[PDB]
Amino acid sequence: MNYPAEPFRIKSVETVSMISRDERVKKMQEAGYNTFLLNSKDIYIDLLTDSGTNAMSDKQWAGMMIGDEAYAGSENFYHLEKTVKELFGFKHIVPTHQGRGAENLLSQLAIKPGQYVAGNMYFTTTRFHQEKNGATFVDIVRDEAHDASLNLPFKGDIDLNKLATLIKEKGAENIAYICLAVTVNLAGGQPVSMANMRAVHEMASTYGIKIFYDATRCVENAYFIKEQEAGYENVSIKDIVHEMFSYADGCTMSGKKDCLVNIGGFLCMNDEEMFSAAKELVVVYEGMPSYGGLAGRDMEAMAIGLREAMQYEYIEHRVKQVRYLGDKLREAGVPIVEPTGGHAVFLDARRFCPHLTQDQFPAQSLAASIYMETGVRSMERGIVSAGRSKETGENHRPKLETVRLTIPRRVYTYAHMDVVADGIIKLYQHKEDIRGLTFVYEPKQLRFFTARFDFI
Amino acid sequence: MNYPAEPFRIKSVETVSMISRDERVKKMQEAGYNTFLLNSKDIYIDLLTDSGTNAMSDKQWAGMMIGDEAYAGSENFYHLEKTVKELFGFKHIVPTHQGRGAENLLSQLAIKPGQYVAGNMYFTTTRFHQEKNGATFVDIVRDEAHDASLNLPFKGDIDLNKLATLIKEKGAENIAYICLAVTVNLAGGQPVSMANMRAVHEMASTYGIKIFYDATRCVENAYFIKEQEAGYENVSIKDIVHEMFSYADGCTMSGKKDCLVNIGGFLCMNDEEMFSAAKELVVVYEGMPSYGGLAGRDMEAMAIGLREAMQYEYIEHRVKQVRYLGDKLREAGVPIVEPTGGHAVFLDARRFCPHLTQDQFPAQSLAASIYMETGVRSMERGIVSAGRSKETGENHRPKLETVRLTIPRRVYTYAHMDVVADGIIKLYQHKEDIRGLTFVYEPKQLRFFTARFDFI
Amino acid sequence: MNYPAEPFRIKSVETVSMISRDERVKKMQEAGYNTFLLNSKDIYIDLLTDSGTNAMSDKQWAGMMIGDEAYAGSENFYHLEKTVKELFGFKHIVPTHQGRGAENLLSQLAIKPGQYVAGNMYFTTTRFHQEKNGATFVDIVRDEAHDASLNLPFKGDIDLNKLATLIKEKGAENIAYICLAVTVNLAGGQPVSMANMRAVHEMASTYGIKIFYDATRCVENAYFIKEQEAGYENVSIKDIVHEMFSYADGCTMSGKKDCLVNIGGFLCMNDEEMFSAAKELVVVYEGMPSYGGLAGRDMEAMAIGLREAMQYEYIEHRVKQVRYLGDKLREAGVPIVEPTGGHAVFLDARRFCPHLTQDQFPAQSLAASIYMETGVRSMERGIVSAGRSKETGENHRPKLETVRLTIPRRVYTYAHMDVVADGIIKLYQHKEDIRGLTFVYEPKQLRFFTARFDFI
Amino acid sequence: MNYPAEPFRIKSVETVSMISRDERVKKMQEAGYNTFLLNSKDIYIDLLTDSGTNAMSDKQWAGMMIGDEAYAGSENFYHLEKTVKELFGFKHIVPTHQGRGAENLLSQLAIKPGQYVAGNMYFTTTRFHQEKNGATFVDIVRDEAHDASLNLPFKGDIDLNKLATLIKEKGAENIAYICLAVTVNLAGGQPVSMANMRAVHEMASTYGIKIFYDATRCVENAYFIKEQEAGYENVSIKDIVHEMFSYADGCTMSGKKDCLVNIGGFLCMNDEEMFSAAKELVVVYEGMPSYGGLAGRDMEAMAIGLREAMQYEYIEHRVKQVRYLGDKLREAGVPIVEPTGGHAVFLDARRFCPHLTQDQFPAQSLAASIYMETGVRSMERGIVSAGRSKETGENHRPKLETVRLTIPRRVYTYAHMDVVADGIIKLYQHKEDIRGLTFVYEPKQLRFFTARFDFI
Ligand SMILES: *Cc1c(COP(=O)(O)O)cnc(C)c1O
Ligand SMILES: *Cc1c(COP(=O)(O)O)cnc(C)c1O
Ligand SMILES: *Cc1c(COP(=O)(O)O)cnc(C)c1O
Ligand SMILES: *Cc1c(COP(=O)(O)O)cnc(C)c1O
Repeated sequence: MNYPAEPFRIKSVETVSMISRDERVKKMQEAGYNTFLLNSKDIYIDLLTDSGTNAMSDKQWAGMMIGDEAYAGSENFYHLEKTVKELFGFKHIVPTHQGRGAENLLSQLAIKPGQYVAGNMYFTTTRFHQEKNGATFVDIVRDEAHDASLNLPFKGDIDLNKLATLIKEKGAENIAYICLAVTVNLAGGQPVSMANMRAVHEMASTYGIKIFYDATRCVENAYFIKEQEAGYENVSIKDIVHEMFSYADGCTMSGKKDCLVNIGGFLCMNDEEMFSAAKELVVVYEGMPSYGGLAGRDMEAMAIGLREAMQYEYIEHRVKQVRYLGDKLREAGVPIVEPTGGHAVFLDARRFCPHLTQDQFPAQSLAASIYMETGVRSMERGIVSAGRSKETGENHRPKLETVRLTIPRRVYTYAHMDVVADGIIKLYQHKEDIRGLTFVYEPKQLRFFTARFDFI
Repeated sequence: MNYPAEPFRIKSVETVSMISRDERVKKMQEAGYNTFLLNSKDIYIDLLTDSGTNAMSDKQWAGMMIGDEAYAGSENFYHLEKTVKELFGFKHIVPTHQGRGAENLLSQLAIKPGQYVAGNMYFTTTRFHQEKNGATFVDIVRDEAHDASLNLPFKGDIDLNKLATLIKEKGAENIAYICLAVTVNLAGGQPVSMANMRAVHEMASTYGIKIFYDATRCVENAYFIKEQEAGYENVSIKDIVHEMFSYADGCTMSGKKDCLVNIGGFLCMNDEEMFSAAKELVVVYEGMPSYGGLAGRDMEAMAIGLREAMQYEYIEHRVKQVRYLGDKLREAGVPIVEPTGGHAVFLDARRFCPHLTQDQFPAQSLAASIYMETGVRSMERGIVSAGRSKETGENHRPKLETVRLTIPRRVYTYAHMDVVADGIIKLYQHKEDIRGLTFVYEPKQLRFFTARFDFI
Repeated sequence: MNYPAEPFRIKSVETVSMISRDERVKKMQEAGYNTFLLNSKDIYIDLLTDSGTNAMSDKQWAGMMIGDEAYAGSENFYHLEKTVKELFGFKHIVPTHQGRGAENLLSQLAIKPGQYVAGNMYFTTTRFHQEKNGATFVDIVRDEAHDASLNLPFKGDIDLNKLATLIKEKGAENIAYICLAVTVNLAGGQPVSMANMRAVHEMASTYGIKIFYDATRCVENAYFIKEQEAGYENVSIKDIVHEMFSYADGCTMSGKKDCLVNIGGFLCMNDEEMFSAAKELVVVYEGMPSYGGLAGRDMEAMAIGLREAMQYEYIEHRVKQVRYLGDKLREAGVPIVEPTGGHAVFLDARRFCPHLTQDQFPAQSLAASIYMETGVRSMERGIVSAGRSKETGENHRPKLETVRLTIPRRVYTYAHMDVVADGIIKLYQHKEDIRGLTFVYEPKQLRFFTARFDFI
Repeated sequence: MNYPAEPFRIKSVETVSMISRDERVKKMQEAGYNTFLLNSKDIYIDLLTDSGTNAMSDKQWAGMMIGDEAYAGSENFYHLEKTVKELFGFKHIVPTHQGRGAENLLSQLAIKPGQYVAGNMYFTTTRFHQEKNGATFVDIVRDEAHDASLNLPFKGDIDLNKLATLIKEKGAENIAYICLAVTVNLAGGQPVSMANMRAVHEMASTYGIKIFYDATRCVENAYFIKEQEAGYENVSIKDIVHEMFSYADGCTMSGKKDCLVNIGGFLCMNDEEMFSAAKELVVVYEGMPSYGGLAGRDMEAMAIGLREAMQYEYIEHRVKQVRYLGDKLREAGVPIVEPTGGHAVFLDARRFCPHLTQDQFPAQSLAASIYMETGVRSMERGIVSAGRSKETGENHRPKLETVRLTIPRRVYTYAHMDVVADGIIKLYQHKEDIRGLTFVYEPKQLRFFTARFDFI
């Protein structure tokens, strides 16, 4: 019922051009009705992603001025190494320019062809490197996680029965590692309980199976645990995060998310053998282990942001601001995925546009409409992005045809949230007016990135 | 009824420490219950002033990086000179480190001992330099302006009958110049209509009297003209600002206000004789005419800021965010000054605390309570600031005993406004609880700046 | 005989702590006499590498303030794409966090198992990706390039007879592409003449072979052409660079070198098929094609830096400052690699320490001595870095046992060069005093990065 | 004989346009042969002044990012106050936008009409405020200080006999205060010995007279004391500065000089009465005592800069880089003022152009020639700047007809010094070629700032 005011003041702003609706319609047109083809400069509120779109603090910007760009022995690296070792509790750290860079490394080092990798759902880049290195992905998340309507807490929890069964039918020796993600993106940014992580660790530990977290949004997960897990009411975010990682053997992290930066990531591990091997591999892909594809100034900004992310008031507002958007939409009966995750709100384009068939790209059309009416860009996560089968050469028909409204950290206000909520509510009240779309140009690769459409 | 969402995104934020109510009470104690003694770091929302507390843009910060610190011929100066000439339309410009710097200059140049200076109300620093140079200030603002309850538009307007009479009982030749201020600070930030400026210029131009504006908040004034003056509904802010100045002979500007900067100001004029004399005088007070006590980077930032302030959406949201605070307070029956100005909301401490006599400093105590309860700093504008008579050595009893809630530009959100509004409304419901204050230490000079008190 | 003064002024400085010789000796001891283990903060002059250690301009820092961090459609991306298209002349560009990131991409896209890749010498990362993807590297550089004493111009040139013979003995169809590097690192930073680039292109065009440049230091190369190639005396650096690339099908670029930045790189190509395939591949390794693992601000700084690098006076001073260090050392009879390249000076550790056998690591010891005596860090490029055979498990005995003095761009002065030169000349006069080293700890991987030694 | 290398690295550079000699000649022409009219952008090396043209450090730029712009209680002010109290040892400090601002204040507070002000020579701004406030300036520096050819150390010392006599012929009660400047500008930047500061204090103390230091270049002074005063060889710069100020009652400081900043200054004092009165006066001229016309970020940069100036290596290089220029010039027989000061070199235009009469403006023409030949800008300090009498309406004929070459801190290299020294040596060897100048346009005020000339 209550939403907190920003636990910070605005130090500097990014000016935006408020173009008319007539202009937005023309721009949408030229973009082929594909929000991905829109120019950043032509967008008022950009909710395409929460990756690298964060606003830094004055302290981080101060850190950006004292970048020690030395190839080795940089003071910024020591700062990052010390901070991560202190907060995550891992023994070694290898910086990487992004989260995927770390995933490429881990997968090349922890997977042997024909092995299995079990995890609670997946993410495109992380799953790619897994399979790329000869492994078979096995989803062991609870089934309720797949129910977009089920309003249940900790939908990202792993189903221990599915895990135990896997171990039984394939053998511990055949499971490279368990990839536990926090939060679970695919499900809408759903958290994992501390009880589950503890339980999975107990089982895996019994069979000597490795556990690597995809901690890109571990602080948001930390907040849900503090908010909804019994006994964690009075535990600090910092302490919750420390315990979370005490059940993992390492992790891949995208600083571009919860580390409050615009670039940066890293790989963590306790194993010395794996650390030494990782050091040799990072050289050819990211750079020396002393900087890993990151400028010294960026390692400083990331070490600072990680620390800023631990402030309760900051994360509470971050998550509640997303909750605010979901709440407003739910109050008007707009079809969204439940419950609201920590970083975004997903709209059910299917239920939103019942007059359209998935083959008429409702999610893509909804997104286009959202921009023309409010100037906010959202990302289509439906049939268009799902792509079309290689063999049958036909469109994949994903279970969910959604439009994702992803919120960057510390960039928008509740007033901005009202602009997108009011705009979508108005669209919903006249949803029959939303037209279907058709391909006028469909590239072969990355079709969602450059395909152009036209109304049916 | 409707308030616009911020026409910008947050680029960087200023971290703030949220200290408990207990700590705030302790800090206020140590500060002698005087908000002017509180440490900036101990304040959540600082509404002490709108001067130099503005948030700059990414474009301004980029300019901050290309400062041409040359003692002469700096590129930044040319940028500023070109901008001001374009936007204000004046012939010459002399930069100064602050608005007062410009006033000191114009006063030493346009005033002759015994001459008179008429204007709509006054400001401390400006009137000082006026008198300091042997001149008598004559307030020619409409009487209604003095009525804090009269909800009347353009209260800052000049009484043309009060003027004509002045010219009559004293002689044009005895009036140095007319000091028209936009907006009028003393009344609460009230605007002056274009019709008034034009009429004043018509009369003065007749008797050859000089007109110099105090344009510190000329852009807020322009917004009121576009919003409430008939015929300007469709005129651009830029076009309104240009005409405003077409009725003046020069001006003194405080970039710290409407120029969206943290430091800076300038003096403009068309007279070449005055310009040449100004050049000679600036040398000994601010610095060369080519920089006047401002770093190159700051002249660049100010040139950029002035341009940014011309954006309608920006100024509209600026003024409306202040209106929002006023509306919320009025809705709860809190006594405030009417109508709401463009840069601040003034609380009527007299009506707020009817259980306290002015000699118990209601405004001062109201300000201390507001901080201890919400963490927001406000400024007292009553008996404590009015000081005490030199002769009678007794406290001056100002007509209005108010607490000023001044809003910096682009720094806070409506959520922030709700924090100060809900806290003052709650205080009002239990106003009888507010205690009177007493001097435990009263400096002789700048008492309001360092005086310390204690509860009665 | 003449060296030009810096074609720029200092805008900001990086403070350094000048520790004593006693302190430096203690520091060196603690670092196991390995310069790779020294803290950047304990170094006065760091000549470890010219990679990402460059000093940016005020215009570049201004650009760092206007980063459009949008996931797609960023204004900075357009700035970089337009700039590179204009200066390099390639049709398409794909940004990468670094040069290796672009190499990984090109190798995966242009090599098929069993094919051959011919080039003028090689670089560690680039060769790794070549072989990693199933190709056999063939060195076709002129034989003189291997004679470190031969003072001959354009030692980086490709031997057209070696290339023609390759095409003859293996079949044009079996040659993935020709990898022409400018300048040639391994030889000491030696240039490639325009005549050679044109001839190579003529032959390759005949057989339909692909040509991709490893342009990390193409601007330094351009200067040498302007300085020593007949007919280019009056051609602009900008025009020479455009012609160079007119003979290639694409290129991999490390912005960390000649683009005057601390991070960044990119992949260029004219072929649309390859461009489409590269776009799909960059996603999983670097990021969207619209940012490729680089923050928007960095794409802006790299675009600006590339344009700054085209100024003749800047590149002339850059190369000549390196020539200055080499001239001073040569004048004193200190053994170095000839002629001096464009980014570094290589000391011949073998001839420097004739009292030591390569097995006693002369280059590693010379490097430790240079730091203890002057406070400047250099990199060992000899037996330690060469490593030990995997099979025989024995140290590789590289032909050249050197110490590299790599000069960052726009970071040091001639006075700093005098410091390293005078210290090295002094050490040379008592070279017999340099002690041999022995491993006290030899890691299995990246041994030159963390190995620790002790005097013999 | 030996000159130290820069004790810092270049973090960022200010690019410059290297226009040809033909262009420079064209530019000088349009500037009316007056260097004060040249655009900063058309200059290579700007030696107009060392005021506010300094290069800040990466640490200072970091401080610029955390500017606490609160009107009162700013953290940056506490940082500055604490730093000055600690380094200078004074009780109170009142910041001002510039040093003049501090002079204006002190003059108004400590001078009573008719009183006398004695000091070692004078400076324009400071002397003005002295006389403007009804006081007579009495020069009590040693007579040797006026001998531009006398290579005598500590020419800035006060002749104690001249002082004692003053106190005798006028009475201590009639002497406002003693203004001791460190260093002494008018003489060329000459230092005052610690023994003299101690002596003067001992005498003034006896008669209860006041001593205020014009410490704008107190760190350069401190270096000379450490270098040439017996017994201070082993005292830290920090400790020398502390003792220096222990003999004063306060001081006016221009951070634009030795504080390594581009703007800012302050007034120091131990007297509470003066402090309180100073607080009331600053409000109307600079701003609140809590910022005094300075942005929060600038107080931070000044606090950090002051500390950086205390590094022996930095100040030694600073003074020795200027010495280097004087040494090169003297070695070629070029007529300069002796000895070389700590911040500038003065050329003797009279002896430089013996073929010209002061009436033909040799200094002004020399300055013009220096620019057309090298691209460096210098300041005319002869007849043109001396102006012409108000009564007789004729040109004043200053004792010294010089061209001042003032060096900013941390902006140029020795190579830049060679460019100016080599160009001036070449002009000297053909001095007879320097032509006389004649006014083509002479303003009445600030004639040196905008007068235009032409060759006779
Ligand atoms: C964003 C993300 C990653 C890593 O991608 P980044 O761009 O590389 O750093 C990994 N997992 C999840 C669940 C993510 O959301
Ligand atoms: C703030 C203000 C000024 C100028 O003061 P600043 O600090 O000097 O620049 C002048 N007039 C009014 C009405 C003001 O509100
Ligand atoms: C530096 C370099 C590269 C690319 O490496 P970076 O770190 O990745 O960008 C490629 N080739 C040569 C010859 C280089 O010197
Ligand atoms: C520079 C200087 C001052 C002060 O002038 P600034 O511009 O105001 O701060 C005072 N005295 C001397 C001797 C100076 O050199």
